[PDB]
Amino acid sequence: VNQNAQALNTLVKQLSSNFGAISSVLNDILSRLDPPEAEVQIDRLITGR
Amino acid sequence: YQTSNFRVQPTESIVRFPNITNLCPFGEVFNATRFASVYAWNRKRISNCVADYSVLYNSASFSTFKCYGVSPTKLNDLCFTNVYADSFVIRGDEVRQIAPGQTGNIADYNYKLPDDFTGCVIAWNSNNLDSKVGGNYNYLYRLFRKSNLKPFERDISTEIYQAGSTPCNGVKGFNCYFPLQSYGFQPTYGVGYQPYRVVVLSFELLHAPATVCGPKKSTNLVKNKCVNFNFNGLTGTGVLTESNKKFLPFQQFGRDIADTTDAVRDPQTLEILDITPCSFGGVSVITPGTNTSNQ
Amino acid sequence: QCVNFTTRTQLPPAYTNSFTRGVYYPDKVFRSSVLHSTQDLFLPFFSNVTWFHAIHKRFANPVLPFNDGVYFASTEKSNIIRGWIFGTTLDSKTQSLLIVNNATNVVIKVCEFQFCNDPFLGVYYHKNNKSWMESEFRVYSSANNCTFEYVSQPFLMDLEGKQGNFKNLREFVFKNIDGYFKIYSKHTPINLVRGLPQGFSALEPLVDLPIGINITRFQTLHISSSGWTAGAAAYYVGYLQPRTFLLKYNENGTITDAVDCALDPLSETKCTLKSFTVEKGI
Repeated sequence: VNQNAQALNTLVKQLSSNFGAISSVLNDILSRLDPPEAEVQIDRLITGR
Repeated sequence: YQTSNFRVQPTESIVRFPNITNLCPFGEVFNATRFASVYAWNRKRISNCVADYSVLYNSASFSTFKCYGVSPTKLNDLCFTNVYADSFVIRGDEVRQIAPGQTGNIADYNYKLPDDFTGCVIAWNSNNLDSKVGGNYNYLYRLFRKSNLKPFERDISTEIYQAGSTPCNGVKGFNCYFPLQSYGFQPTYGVGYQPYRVVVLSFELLHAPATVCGPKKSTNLVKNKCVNFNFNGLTGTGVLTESNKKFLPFQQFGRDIADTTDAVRDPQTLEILDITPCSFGGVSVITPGTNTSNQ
Repeated sequence: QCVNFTTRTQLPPAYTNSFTRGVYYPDKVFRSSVLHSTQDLFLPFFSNVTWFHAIHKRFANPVLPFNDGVYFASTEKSNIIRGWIFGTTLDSKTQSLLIVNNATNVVIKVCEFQFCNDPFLGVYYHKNNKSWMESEFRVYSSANNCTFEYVSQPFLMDLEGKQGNFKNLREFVFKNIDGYFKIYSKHTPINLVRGLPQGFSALEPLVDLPIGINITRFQTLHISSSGWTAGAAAYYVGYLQPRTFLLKYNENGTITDAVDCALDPLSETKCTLKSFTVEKGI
């Protein structure tokens, strides 16, 4: 049970990691940068997750 | 077999921001009785304030306004580090001389806009106030100068301009004229010579945080339903329900063991709601073989 | 005014010990019955901080850097200290900051200040209707080019004479993060003869100030030349460091325990296992 707990917990904690982007939350990214400049950081985040 | 996944879509969006109350008197230069000279223009320092541009623009209570680089309806969700207000009185024919990258009588020698200027220009008809019987000589303007002023430069100094080379000292000689002249304001003249109050809004953007921004609109609160919620700090989707949790006075939102936000406090009023994401799951199909039946 | 005090002697920075001091709420997030570990500018446990006091021929006001962050601890009955002097050049050349309590509320001003050689405060002509209100401000003569102003929440102060043990503890943490000046405050009653009491307490945020000016040094206001003596007061000055604490949240959100990770070899295991109880093993 603890290894499963650590695995589910790890899978949830990876959403909080920044993964090289400006922020881990996608709504501030879509609300600030233009779509062509924005697509490079969102692809870096999807590929990281 | 699992053929798909289902999710409940949100009915609407809810956006609530904290109160804008205890506003600063940003309209002091707008409602001011008398300004200074075009070369004497005063700059209002606005810091740690919130300015409402809706009653300044959408109400259409003024004569005219003109924007540069940004729409007047986009100023609510956008803002920069600092905001200034330059109050001065000019004539009707000099209204067109106020613009970035443009040259003119008062543009080069009095007040000049930078090429990157993102702000706006606001004007209204002052003829019912600034005009009086016999003329108002209180306001002055610099007609002649030997050089051009830098953008956003204020020089109130007085002198005697010399067109040619003459030893003019304290007198008016040949090729020696007074650089400062008085307006000819009279109520009987047409709209071209009527005095207009032009207050230009100067925006400044630096590495410092932005302490001055536009108004913040809020919406109604709905409970026990799946909605898209944004309260001032974050975006998220879930079902809002009042709970028994207790927050400390400085705590805006809170998170669970997964570092996901399970609760948020209203930035406007005082209420504590748990955040439960909307229900979803997989679609399971119970069917016999194709050769048995279609149920 | 120009000449200094005859009894002025700069003391060396002697050290004393602190136990649980430096624990504070890193953010406004509310978590309950969990152990969270964060990395920010912190005050290490069991460290050495300066031990300073001033009486009616011992006078100490050294100059210390505010660079890595500075902790303030003041144990006083009547809350004598109104505020501190903050700034880079500490004069009108650059912007300086002053947090001053006027006994009504907390006053914050950022301006260009002309520095006087001998600042001080006091009350004059109290014979009729005393009230112990501030009369004249002699600390700074002039102020100009003010880029910022703020007034904080109302607080309560009673300067009436009291008897017995020290009734108050003021624990302050001042810091600069990306221009935000974060003011942390905690106030609790204690029974203390001398030194520091045994106990654990968390420091609560007051205000987050978005000024964004650089401050390389700080000073303490002188509040009470041979016949003018200082009052009885004591203060402590710590230094924040990028440490890591393991915070223990109770059911109400208050921190009941803290473990400094790199302090002790057992505590690196406490932060590794993410628990306040270490099980037997390697």
